[PDB]
Amino acid sequence: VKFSYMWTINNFSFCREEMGEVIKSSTFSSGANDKLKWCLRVNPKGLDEESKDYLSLYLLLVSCPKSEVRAKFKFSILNAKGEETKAMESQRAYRFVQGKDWGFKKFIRRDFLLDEANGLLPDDKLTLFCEVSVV
Amino acid sequence: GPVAESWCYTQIKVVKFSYMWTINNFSFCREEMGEVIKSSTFSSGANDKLKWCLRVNPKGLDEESKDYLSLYLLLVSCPKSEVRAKFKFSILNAKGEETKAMESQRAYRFVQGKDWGFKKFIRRDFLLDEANGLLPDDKLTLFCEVSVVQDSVNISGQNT
Amino acid sequence: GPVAESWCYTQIKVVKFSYMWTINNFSFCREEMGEVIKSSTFSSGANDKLKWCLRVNPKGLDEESKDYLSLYLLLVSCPKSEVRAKFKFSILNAKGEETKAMESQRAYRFVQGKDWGFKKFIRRDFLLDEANGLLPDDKLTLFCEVSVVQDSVNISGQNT
Amino acid sequence: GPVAESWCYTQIKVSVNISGQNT
Amino acid sequence: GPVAESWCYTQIKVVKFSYMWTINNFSFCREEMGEVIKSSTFSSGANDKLKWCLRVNPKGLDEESKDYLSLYLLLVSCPKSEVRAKFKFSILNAKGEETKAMESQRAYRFVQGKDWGFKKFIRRDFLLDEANGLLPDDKLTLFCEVSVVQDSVNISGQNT
Amino acid sequence: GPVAESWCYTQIKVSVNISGQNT
Amino acid sequence: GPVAESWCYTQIKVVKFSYMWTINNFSFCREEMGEVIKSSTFSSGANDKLKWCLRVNPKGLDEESKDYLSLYLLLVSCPKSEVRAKFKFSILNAKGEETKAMESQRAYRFVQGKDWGFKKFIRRDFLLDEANGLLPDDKLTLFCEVSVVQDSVNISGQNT
Amino acid sequence: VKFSYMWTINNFSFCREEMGEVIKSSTFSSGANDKLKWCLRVNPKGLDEESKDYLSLYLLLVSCPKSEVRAKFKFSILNAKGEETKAMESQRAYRFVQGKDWGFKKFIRRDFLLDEANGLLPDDKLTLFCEVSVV
Repeated sequence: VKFSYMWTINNFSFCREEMGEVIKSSTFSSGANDKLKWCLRVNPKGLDEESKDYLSLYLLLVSCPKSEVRAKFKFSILNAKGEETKAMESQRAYRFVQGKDWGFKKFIRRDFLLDEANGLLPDDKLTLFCEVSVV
Repeated sequence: GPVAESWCYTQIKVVKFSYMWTINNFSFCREEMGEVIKSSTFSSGANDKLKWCLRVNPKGLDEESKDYLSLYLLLVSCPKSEVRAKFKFSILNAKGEETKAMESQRAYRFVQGKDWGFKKFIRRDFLLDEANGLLPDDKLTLFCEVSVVQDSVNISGQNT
Repeated sequence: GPVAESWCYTQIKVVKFSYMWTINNFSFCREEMGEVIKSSTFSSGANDKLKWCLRVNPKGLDEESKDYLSLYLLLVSCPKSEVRAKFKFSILNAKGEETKAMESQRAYRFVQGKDWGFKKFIRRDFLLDEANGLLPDDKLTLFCEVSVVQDSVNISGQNT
Repeated sequence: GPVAESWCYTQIKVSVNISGQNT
Repeated sequence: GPVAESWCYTQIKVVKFSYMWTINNFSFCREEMGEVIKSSTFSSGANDKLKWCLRVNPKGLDEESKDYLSLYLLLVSCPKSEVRAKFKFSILNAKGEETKAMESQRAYRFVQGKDWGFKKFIRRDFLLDEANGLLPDDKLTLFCEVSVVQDSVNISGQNT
Repeated sequence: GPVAESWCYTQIKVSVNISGQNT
Repeated sequence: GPVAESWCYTQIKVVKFSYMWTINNFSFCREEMGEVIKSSTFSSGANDKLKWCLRVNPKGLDEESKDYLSLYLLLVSCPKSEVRAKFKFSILNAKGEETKAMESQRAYRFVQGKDWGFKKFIRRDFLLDEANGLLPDDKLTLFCEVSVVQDSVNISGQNT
Repeated sequence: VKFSYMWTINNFSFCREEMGEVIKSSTFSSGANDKLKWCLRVNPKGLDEESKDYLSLYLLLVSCPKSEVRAKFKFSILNAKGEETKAMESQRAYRFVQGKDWGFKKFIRRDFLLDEANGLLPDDKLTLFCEVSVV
């Protein structure tokens, strides 16, 4: 049950909004069972002031038939060349409930992302690759 | 970057206005501080219901400014409620390249009759000096570029 | 060299009148303190209903200015309620160059029968001395130019 | 030597204005 | 008492929703950190599309709120692009009086599926202590008041 | 004793929402 | 007072507009720095060609005015090129009388879309506290009295 | 040839302009010869910078049959009661030509005029009384 998701945000420097806002994604699934719907809820700004200067990336289970879903999610960012970079993996099998989000608040420094020498923001477009394994 | 069974493409639509605004015989500004030389309204082809103008005070707008040029941008007509935009002003030089370019980092909100600008735009003595040549033949040329951000749209394409 | 989708142009209209006023046998000033020698009214073709005149006091306007010849510009006829102008007085020496040319930094507001000029214009002793050459053949050749400013108009261009 | 569009030759007898005008 | 020829009245309309949410058998919260107990969606009869709900975490969001019961307000359904509201959460005691009432001074911008609330709403040990009386019969009663602000209109009643 | 317009009685067995809204 | 043979009664015509503005639930001003809440256009019966409006920023205009209410007067339309007027703003109390009334001694030139007002009109904490009674029932009533001066006219009556 | 002139300005506090301008009167004369025309010129603020806080007042000869005219002028202010107060004259017989202004720049302090206790500005109306005698 290895889901995958390559979601792209263009003209990202025009982030359009202030502190603590969300950029919701399209609900994605696999062909089977197609009854489990997930969406990446990214915040281009920090989610909290406790750890600001961060691209807090979350995974939310929007639709589910069962009471709970045990899933391991892994986010990553593609560079200009396109390999997997900043691959951050959640080690536990997190429990998911109807309308529940888990993810990495301290995902990546915004200052680290904003340098052009890193190549992590090519053509003002960022590509998030998320893999979800359901057990 | 492996193959994704599903992908998305969020498009935060942006539109760009480009404006040149020329004042001849600028030394004959003819009035004291607080005066405003309004500019003719300008827009793009789309949506063309949004009308912007440049408001410039040849002298300082505030008591702290005095010897300062202040350049503002005003939205005179809006079909929506509010419009968020980033504006960048730059005084063109005698040869023609952009000098003294100062931009607003935040996407400022805009309503009808609401203006945003830089009171501390350029030193007035810097502007009036002949050596740097920001006022060639008593002409002041301001180039203003406005980027208006729109709502995001997701196309939601699912792969094999 | 940026390219602007919309361009504007604001032109502030300035009209320049010039006047060369010579007074023969000036040393016979014929009167003491308080004398005003008026000049014949002058104007250009446009708009030809703005009539100005020059008014000089050869001795001086007031007791601070006994040794200071004072020259004044008087707007005798004007159609509008308010006229704004900037004046420059000068004196032509024996050769013909301008000498002691002093200008107005501000654009003063003029009205019917209002005078704005430099009371502290020129030393009397500097004028009468022959080695200075400012009084050739006893003829004081004053020379004035006034730039009157009008309200600006926006051309309001647009390109595509 | 600057030029003007209007003249005024005020002559004081030993005061009238000739007021010649350049055209 | 000054009589004015012209009057005006700018009325900003506030819509107030109120919510009483009781959770019986609270001590058997059945889950550790991270658990969210959603409430049934509630609304008032003002266009009946602004549906709100309350999300409580009986343990807390994170390690800074281990002993802090968080309580969030979530706007599930809304007609407009954004809604501006100010919310107040309180707890009822055995006598029914409000206790531990706290509110957000700002008017927060709400959107489709956005939660604005107090992570450090109440001490856990304060709540479970029986002498405090905040948990009568293992039932946690929460009171919520939401005031939605909308765009104002002008009446402008001209006076004789 | 404050009064509310909408109620919700969540019961946990030994979790369903009654939502006894005031009519 | 002996009887003069000739007299001249000069009338500098002045007109007076009075304005009362009421804002209900003012604490729900709903926006931060820079927000302008305009007022309905007001005028007198004669000549009814001069159209003004009030404008207030609840938080303030500039960094000097964080804790300062700012009230401004704006001439939204006028057929003449310029209008000179003196404006006086005041805030009524709970009992209804004037409080913290402060006025402008100088008459400012007004033009199409020009504002003149007091950025530091009243301290925000002074207004927001309950003891002074300056915000009764969350209502802020502003009384604006403006006086427009006109050109003088001489009747020139002659006696025996 | 003793003229007289009661030249009144109402709502004077709404003085309509800043320092350095003139409120011109209408031309006046006597029945005989009715050819010599005079007019007062009063500057509500100071005429010149050192005057500033001053109410300068002048007499101007607009129309004259002869070349040069000798005249003694005396200005005064009529108070709330109506008597002649702050009356000071020009002892010298001043000489007048076509469009010549003679008078007092230092005629009265603006601040001394502006007290309500003095009564020199009743009902925002000021009453200049000018008496000029031609010899």
